Amino acid sequence: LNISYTRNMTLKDGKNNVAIAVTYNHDGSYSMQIEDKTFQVLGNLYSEGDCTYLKCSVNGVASKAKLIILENTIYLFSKEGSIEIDIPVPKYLSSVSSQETQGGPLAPMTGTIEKVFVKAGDKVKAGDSLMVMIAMKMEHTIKSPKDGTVKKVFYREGAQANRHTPLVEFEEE
Amino acid sequence: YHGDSVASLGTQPDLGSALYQENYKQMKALVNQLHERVEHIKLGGGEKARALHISRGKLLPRERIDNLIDPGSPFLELSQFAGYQLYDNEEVPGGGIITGIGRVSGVECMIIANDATVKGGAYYPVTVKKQLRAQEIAMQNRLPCIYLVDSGGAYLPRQADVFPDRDHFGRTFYNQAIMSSKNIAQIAVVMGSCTAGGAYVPAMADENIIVRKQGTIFLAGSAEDLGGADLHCRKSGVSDHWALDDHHALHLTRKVVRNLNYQKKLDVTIEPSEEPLFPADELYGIVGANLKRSFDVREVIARIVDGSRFTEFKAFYGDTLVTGFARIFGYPVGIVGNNGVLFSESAKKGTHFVQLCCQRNIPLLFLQNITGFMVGREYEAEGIAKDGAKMVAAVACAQVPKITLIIGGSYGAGNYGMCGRAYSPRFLYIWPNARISVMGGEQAANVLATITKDQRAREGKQFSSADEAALKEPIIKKFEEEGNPYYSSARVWDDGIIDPADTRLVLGLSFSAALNAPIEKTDFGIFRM
Amino acid sequence: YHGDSVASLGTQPDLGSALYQENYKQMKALVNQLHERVEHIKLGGGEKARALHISRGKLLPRERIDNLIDPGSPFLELSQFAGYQLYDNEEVPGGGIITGIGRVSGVECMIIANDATVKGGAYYPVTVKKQLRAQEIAMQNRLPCIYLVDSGGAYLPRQADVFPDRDHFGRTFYNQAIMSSKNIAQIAVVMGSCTAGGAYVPAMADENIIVRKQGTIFLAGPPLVKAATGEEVSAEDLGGADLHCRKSGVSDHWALDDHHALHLTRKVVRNLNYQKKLDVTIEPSEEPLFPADELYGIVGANLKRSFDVREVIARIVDGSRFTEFKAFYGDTLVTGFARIFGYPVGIVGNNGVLFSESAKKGTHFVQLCCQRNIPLLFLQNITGFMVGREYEAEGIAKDGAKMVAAVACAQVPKITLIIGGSYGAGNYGMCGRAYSPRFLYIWPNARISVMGGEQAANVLATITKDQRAREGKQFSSADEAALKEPIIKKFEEEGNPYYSSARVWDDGIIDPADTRLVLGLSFSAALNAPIEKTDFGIFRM
Amino acid sequence: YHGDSVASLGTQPDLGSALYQENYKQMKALVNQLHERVEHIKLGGGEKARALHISRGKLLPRERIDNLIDPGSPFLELSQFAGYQLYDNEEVPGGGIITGIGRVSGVECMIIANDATVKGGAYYPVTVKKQLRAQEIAMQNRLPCIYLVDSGGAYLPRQADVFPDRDHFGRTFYNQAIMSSKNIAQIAVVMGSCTAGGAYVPAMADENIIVRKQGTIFLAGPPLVKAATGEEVSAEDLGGADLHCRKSGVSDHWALDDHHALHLTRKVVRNLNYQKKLDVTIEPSEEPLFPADELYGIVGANLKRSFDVREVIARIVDGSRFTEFKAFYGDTLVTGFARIFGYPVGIVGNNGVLFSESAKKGTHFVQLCCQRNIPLLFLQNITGFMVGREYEAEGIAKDGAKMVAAVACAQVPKITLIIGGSYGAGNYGMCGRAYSPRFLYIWPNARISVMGGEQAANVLATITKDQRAREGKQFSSADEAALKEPIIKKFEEEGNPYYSSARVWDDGIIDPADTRLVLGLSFSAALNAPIEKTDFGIFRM
Ligand SMILES: O=CCCCC[C@@H]1SC[C@@H]2NC(=O)N[C@@H]21
Ligand SMILES: O=CCCCC[C@@H]1SC[C@@H]2NC(=O)N[C@@H]21
Ligand SMILES: O=CCCCC[C@@H]1SC[C@@H]2NC(=O)N[C@@H]21
Repeated sequence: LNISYTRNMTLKDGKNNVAIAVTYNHDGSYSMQIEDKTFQVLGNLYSEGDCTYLKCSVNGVASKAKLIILENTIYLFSKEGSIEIDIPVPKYLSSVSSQETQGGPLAPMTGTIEKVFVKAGDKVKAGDSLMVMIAMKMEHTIKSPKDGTVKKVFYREGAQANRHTPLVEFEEE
Repeated sequence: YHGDSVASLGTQPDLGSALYQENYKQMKALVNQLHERVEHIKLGGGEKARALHISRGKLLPRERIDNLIDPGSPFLELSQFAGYQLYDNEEVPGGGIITGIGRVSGVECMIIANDATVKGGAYYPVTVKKQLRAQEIAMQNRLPCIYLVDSGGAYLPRQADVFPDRDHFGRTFYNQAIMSSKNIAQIAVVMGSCTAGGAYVPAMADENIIVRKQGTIFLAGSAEDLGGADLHCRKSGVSDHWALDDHHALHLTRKVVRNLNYQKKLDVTIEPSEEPLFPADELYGIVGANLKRSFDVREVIARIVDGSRFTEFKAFYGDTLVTGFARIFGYPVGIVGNNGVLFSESAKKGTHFVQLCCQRNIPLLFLQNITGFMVGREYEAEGIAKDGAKMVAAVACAQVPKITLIIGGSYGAGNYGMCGRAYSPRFLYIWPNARISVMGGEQAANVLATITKDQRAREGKQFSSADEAALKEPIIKKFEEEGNPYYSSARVWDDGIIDPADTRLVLGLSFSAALNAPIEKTDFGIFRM
Repeated sequence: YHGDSVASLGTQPDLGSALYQENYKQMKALVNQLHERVEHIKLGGGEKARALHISRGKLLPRERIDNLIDPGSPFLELSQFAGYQLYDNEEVPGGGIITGIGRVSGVECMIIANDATVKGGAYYPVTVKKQLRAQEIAMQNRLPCIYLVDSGGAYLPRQADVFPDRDHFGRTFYNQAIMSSKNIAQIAVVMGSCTAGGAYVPAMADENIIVRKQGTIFLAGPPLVKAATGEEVSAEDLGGADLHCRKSGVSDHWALDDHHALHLTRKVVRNLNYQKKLDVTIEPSEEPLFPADELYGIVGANLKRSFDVREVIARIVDGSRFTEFKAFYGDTLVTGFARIFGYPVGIVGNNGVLFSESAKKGTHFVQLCCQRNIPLLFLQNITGFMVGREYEAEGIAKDGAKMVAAVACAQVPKITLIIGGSYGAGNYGMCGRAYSPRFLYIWPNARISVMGGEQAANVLATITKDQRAREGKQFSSADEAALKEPIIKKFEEEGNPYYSSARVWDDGIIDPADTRLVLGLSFSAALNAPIEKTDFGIFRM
Repeated sequence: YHGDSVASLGTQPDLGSALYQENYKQMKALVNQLHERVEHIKLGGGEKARALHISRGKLLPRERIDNLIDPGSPFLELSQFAGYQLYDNEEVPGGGIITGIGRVSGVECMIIANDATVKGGAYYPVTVKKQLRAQEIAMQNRLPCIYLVDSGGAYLPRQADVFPDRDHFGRTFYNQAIMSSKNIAQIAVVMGSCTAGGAYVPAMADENIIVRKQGTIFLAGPPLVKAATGEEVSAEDLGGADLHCRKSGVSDHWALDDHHALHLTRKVVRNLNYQKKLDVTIEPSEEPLFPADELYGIVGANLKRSFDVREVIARIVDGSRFTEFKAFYGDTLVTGFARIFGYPVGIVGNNGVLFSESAKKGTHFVQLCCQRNIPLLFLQNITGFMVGREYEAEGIAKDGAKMVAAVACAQVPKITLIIGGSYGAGNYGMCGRAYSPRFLYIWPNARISVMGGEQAANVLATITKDQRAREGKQFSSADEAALKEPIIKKFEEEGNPYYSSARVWDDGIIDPADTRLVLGLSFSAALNAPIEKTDFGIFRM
C-alpha cells in the first residue's frame, strides 16, 4: 500500500556473490539493480514437451532458454550457451557441526588393491601415498589427507575395495 | 445455470470536460502527497538509528516482515499514519509499531512488529492503541497473531496514558489470553530486548522463539546473563525454540505456523472473479476533492465490483441511498452507499436491505459520503428520528462481516447509521479527500452565528458583520484541521488512508481475511415500527 | 449438618498503642475529607442553577432517583468523583451525570440520569465515559437500564473527544441496541429537553416515557431547522410535542409531571416478567466479630508500613470465619474461602512482595473457584521500593504470567478493592481495571501508577548518574534532587485516588467502614446474571 | 506454500562396528523366533482337526477372512499370541479366535472369527478377553463388527472365569447392544454350530446371515431338550434350521455355503450408507530416508545399553522430517511433530530417566496436541537399575503426576509402542494399557513389570541383609543369591513379551521392520471416529 516492494536476493556465480535488488512493479514487470546498473525484466514460463522454458526480455532484449532448478543450482540452457547459478544455502539448513577430521580417502572406484605403503601404526604427511588401486585398467594412487599417524588399515594387497569405502583409519587428535 | 446476460453499471466519463480535468488534477495531488509521506514514514527512526540497528546484526523491522511472509504475497499494512504529528515535538513514524495482515505458510496471519529504530521501541500511547486495534482485528477474524518483539518498555513521561486503564497496556496480555483460549494461535518471536511488561509477551504466547544473543527477557531489568536465549531456552524454559539469527528465527516461525493444523473453510458461495469494466484511475476525475460538488455513487461501484455487475434493490424508493448485490473477487457483497441527504424513505430502505443480507449471510460494504439528515418540521412530525434509529439499530446487530469506506463527508448521526467506527466494522478505510466531525465546519459556524447574533440582538448591544467572522473564522479552521484525514488517521480512528485506485484490491484482501471466521446468526432487537 | 464449631480470624488491636492512635487519626482525616467533598458534589451546578431548575417545575436529579427507587432501599452510586478537577477552569460535579444501582419494584436496575444543573446537561468527554461504564456494568450483570434523560447535547469545544471514536458518544446507542437484543430492558424517561442526537435515546428504548410540557425530542433543534429551511418553530412544537406522543408515536407513555413519570416507570419495571434466580448456595448472614472502624487504626495512611491483610478480612466476612488455602506456602499471598451476606466468596489478598510460590498458589486457587463457580474478591496492596522490590525477577516473570492468564480467563464474577499500592505488573495479576472485574473500588489511602514514585526517582538517579559518570562531566548530589523532586511530585499527584477516580479508572472511593456494605451490594447485583463455565488457555508449566 | 526446505533426522550407522554387528545378530534371532512361532499358530488345532473341518464342507477360519476382505488388501491381525502357554497342558493357538481389522467393500471393519479347529471352538477365559478387546477397539474407532460364528460354547472346567463377572462372556452381548445403539453396524454370519448362549450373537446382530446345512442356532441344545423334556431332536431341526431362516425368522439372509455367505456379507457392508471423513489435514506420503531393517543393529536386544530414540523416529516418519519441541529442556524426553503416511502425529519417546523437567515438558506438549487435535504416539523405553534410578524422587513424584493426568484426559487418538523396558510409574506416564491407548504394540525385545528384575533383587538384598544384621544372626553372601536368583528368574519370565502377549496386555508383538506399516494401518483405522474436544482436570501447579 502506497509503496513498492523491493526484494534483496543473493546469487552465487562461481565464487562471487551477486546482490540483486528486485522491485515488483504494478504492471507485473521487475526492475533489477545489480551494482550500478538497472535492468527492466519481464517474462513467463511455458512448457514444450517435458521441458520448462523461460521466455524473458531484459532491457527490451528478448530471448528463450530452458530452465532447470535442481538442488541449489539454476541451469539456463540457451543456444548462446549454458550458465549455472548457485542459490546460497542458509547456514541453519546446512548440517550444524559439519563432518570434521575426515580420514579415509575413498576408492575412486571398485578395483583391486595393488600396493599398500602403510603399516598398522605409521606416521604420514599430507601427500604420502597410502595405497595403489587398479580399476578397469586405470591406476589410482591414494594419498594421505592429513599429517596424523595411521590408526588402522581396512584392506590388504589383492583385496577388491568397493567405491567410497574407507581405506585407512587415522588416530583422533 | 449461470449463462444469463445481464446489464452492467457505469458510464464513460467526459475526459475532455473541464470538471473532469480539474477533479483529476486535485485528486492526483492528494494521492502524490499521500505517497511521499508514506515514503518518509517507511524510513522509521532515521539513518543513524537504522545504521545502529544493522550494526548489531539485526534485520530492519520491515525486512523482517518481507522474509516472514510467503514469497511475493501482498501485505496489507494497517494504520500507517498512527502518530503522525500527534505529539508536539516528537516524531513517531507509524507509532513505533508495524501491523498488517500477510500470508505465512499459506495462512493469513496478523503480524505485530515493534520498530526498534523509533525511540528505541518505546511504547507511546498511540503505540498501545495501534497494537490493541490489531489484536481486535485478529480476534474478530480468527487470525493467528505473530509478535516480532523488539521493545524498550513504556514511555515514562506519558505513563498515565499507557498503564492504568482498561484499554491501556494491560489489555494487551488480556487479549493474548483470550485468543489462546479460543484456539487462535499466539506466536512470539523475541528478536530483541523485552523488559517489564514486555517479558510477559513471550511468556503468554502458545509457542515462543528467541534469537541467540539479541533477545533478552526479564521481569526486572549483564542483560544476556539476566535474560538471553540460553538462560530461557535451557534453564528457565521460557523459550520453546532457539534461533541463531533473525533469518533463522523467521524460518522457524514459518515452520511453527505450518504445524497449526488449520485449513480455511468458506461459508459463502463463490463465483469466478472478473475485473471491473472501467479503469479505476477514472475515480480521480469523477470524485475530485471538492465535497460540495456531488457525484453518482454508482460510478464508484461500477469501478470496483466484478464485471461492473450490480443488482439494485428498491432503486426508485429513497433514491438518496443506493443498495444492491454485487461480487468482489468472487465474494458476494451487499453495498450501501450515500447518494444525497438521508430521508425517512432512505432509512427504511436501508433497514430492509440489512435484514436481507443478514438472513442470507452476505457481507456488507458501506460507502459513506454523507451531508446530514433531512431537516424540516414535517419530517420530524413523521418520525425521521424514529426512522433513522431503525437503521442504527439494524446495523449494530448485524453479525455479517462489515467493511466501511469513507469516500466523502462523515458528519453527525449519519456516521452512526452508515456503520461508523463505533459500530465495530471489521475494517474502516478513508479516501484522502474525506472529512469527519460531529458536524460540517460551516454548520457549526452558521449555528454559532445564530447564537451570538441572537446573544447581542436580544441583549441589545448591536453585533456587526465584522464581529461575525471574528466568530466564524476560528471555528471553520478548527473543524477543517480536526476533520482532515491525517488528523483522523494519526489517531487510530480508521485502519488507513488508501489511494482510490487501490480500493478494489484493499477490499478484496480485507473481505478475504474476514472470511476466516464462520458467520454467525444475527439476533435483532425490537424494531420500533 | 452445619453445627460444627470452627475457628475465627481477627485479633483485638492495641487501642492504646501510639501506632494505632496515629493511624486512626490520619485515616479519619482522609475519610472526613472524602465526605465533605462529596457534599459539595451533591449540590451539582449550584444554587442559581438549582433555583432555575426548580422554577420550571422539574425535580432535582437526585430527588428523581429518590422517588424512583423503592422506599428506604439503599442506592449504590458509582463514580461520584468523575470530572473532579479534570478540566482546567470548568467545574463539572460528578461529570454531569448520576449513575448507580437501586431497586425498582423489587428489581435491581441501573439508573442513568443527566444532571441538567451542570452545564445545562451537556456531554463532556468524561460524561460519555461514565455513561459507557454504567452500560458495561448493566450488560455484564443483566441489569435493566433506566435513562432519566435531561441533556443539552455534546460539548462542542471538545467534540473530537466525544463524537468520533469507538468508545465515544456513538457507542451509547450501540450498547442500547445490544442489550435490547439480549432481553435486558431499556427504559427511557424524557424529563427535559432531548437535544440533537439525544432524540435517539428515547427512540432506541424498548419502552419510553415523556413528560407533557417539559419533554422535547427532536433530531434537529429549532435553530438547525431555522438555519437549514429558514423556519421558526417552538421547541414543544418541533419535538417532545403531543406530536411526539401521538402524531409521531415516538412516546409510549404520556406523563403530566416528574412525579407522574416516575410512578409510570415503576409500573413499567413491574411488567418485565423477571424473577431473580441464584446459581450459588446460600447460608444465613452474620455480622463480623470485630468493629469495622478499627480498620482506621490498623491500616492508617502510610503505605511504607505493613499490616496483616487477615485483619481486614476478619472485619468484613460473615462471622469472621475464613478457611485459608495453602497458608504456609507463598505466605506473601493470602487465599481462602469465606461468605459475605451469605454469598460464597474466594478472597485473594496481598501480604507482601509477590514471589514464584505466591503466583503458583494464586493460580491454583483461581482454578478451584472457577471449577465450583465461586465469586472472587481481590484485595490489592502491592509493595514498592523495598529491598524485596530490588530482587531478581526472572523467576517472577516466568511464574507471574500464569496468574495473569488464569485471572483473565476466569468467568466467575470478580470484584477488586485497592486497599494500598497498585504498581506495575502486580496490578494485572490482581485483576486490575484492564481485566474486567465487575466492580473496582479504592480506599482513600490508595496509590496507583506504573511504578512507585520512589522507584522511578531512583531509577532515573541511576541513568543520569551514569549519564555524567560515563560521559565524564561530574553530576553532583544537588543535581540529583533537581532530577528526583519533579518525578516524585508527578507520581504522587497522578497516583492520588482522586486523580484516578476523577477519570473513570475505578467505580468510586469508599470509606473503609463501608467496605462490607459496598461488597454486599455489589455481589448481590453481580448475581443477577448466570455464571458461565470457564475456559482456560494453555498453562505454561 | 509448502516449498520450504527443512532438515531431516537420522544418521548412517556404522555397519562395520562390532556393536552394530552384535545387535543386528541378536535382534534378527528374536525376529526369526517370532516368525516361526506364528507359523505354528497359523495351523490352529492341527492336521487332524483341519482335515475334519474341511471334510464337512466348511472353509478354514483364515481362508474365510481372506475371502471376506477386499482382494489384496492388508489385514491387521491382533493378539496372535493370546493363550500362548497360558494353560498348563492345553494348547490354544491364538486363543481359539482370530481378530483383526480389514477392508470389506472399501470400509474398515473389525472381523471376529471363531477357530473351530481349536478345541471345537470352545470359549476359554482368554478367548473372552480377546473378543472383548476387539469389541473395545471397534467401538472406540466406530468400526463395523463382523462375527464369523462357529463356536462350541463355554469351557465348563473353567466356567468361573468365563460366565459371572462384568468382563466375562456376558459383556459380549452388552457391547453388541451398545454399538448397535450408536449406529456401529453389527453383522453376524453363522457358519457353523451356535451353541447354548451363542444363539444370542446372531439374534443381537443388526443383520444376520446363516449357512443352509452347517449353521445351527439354538438356546438349548438337543441334549438339554432331551434332558429337560425327554425329547430327541437333530441339531438342524432344533436350530439353524430352515425353521430359523423362515419359520423362526431369526435369519435375515440364507446362504448355500461358506463362499456364498462371505459374498452376502460383502453386499451387506456395501449397503451401510457410510463414507469415511477425515478431521485432520493431509499431506502427500513419503518414505523414510533410512532403511527400517537398520533398527536391528541400532536397538539390539540388550536393554542395559542405550540408544538415541531419534534414530528410531528417523526410520518411521515421512521423509525422516521431525520438528523437535523443547529440544534442550528435559533432554531425557523427546517430543516433536511429524507425519506418518500423511497423517499428523505428535511423538513422545523416552531417551533416559524421567526428570521433573521431562515431565513438565511432556505435559506442555500433550496440551498442544490436544488443542490442535493431533494424534499422539508414545515410544516407551523406561530405564531401570541405574545410579540415576537410585535418585531422590520427591520432585519426580510431584511433577510426574502432571503427565499421568494430562495423558489420561487427552481425547486425541493415542497409540503406544514399547520398544524397551516398561517399569513402575513410568509406564503410566507413557500411556500404558491402563490409560486406554487405541492400540498398544511391543517389540520382541521389550520387558514390562512393576520394577526391573534387578531392582527387586537388590531391594530384597537390603531388606533381609537388614533382617539378619539388625536381628543379629549373620546373613552371608551365598545366602544373598539364595534370595536374588529366584527373584530375577521370576521377573525375567513374567516380563517376557510372550508372557505379556499371551495374556491380552498388548495387541501384538511386531517386527521392528514392520513398525511403520503397523502404525500407518492403526492410525488410519483410528481416524474413522471424529476427534472430540479434550477436557482436563486441575493441573496441580
Ligand atoms: O588384458 C586386456 C587387454 C589390454 C591389456 C593386455 C596386455 S597389452 C600388453 C600385453 N600384450 C598383449 O597382447 N596383451 C597384454
Ligand atoms: O450548512 C449550514 C446550515 C444550513 C444547511 C445545512 C443542511 S440542512 C440539511 C442538512 N441537515 C443538516 O443537519 N445539515 C444540512
Ligand atoms: O435339571 C436337570 C436337567 C433337566 C431339567 C432342567 C430344566 S429344563 C427347564 C429349565 N431350563 C433349563 O435349561 N434347565 C431347566
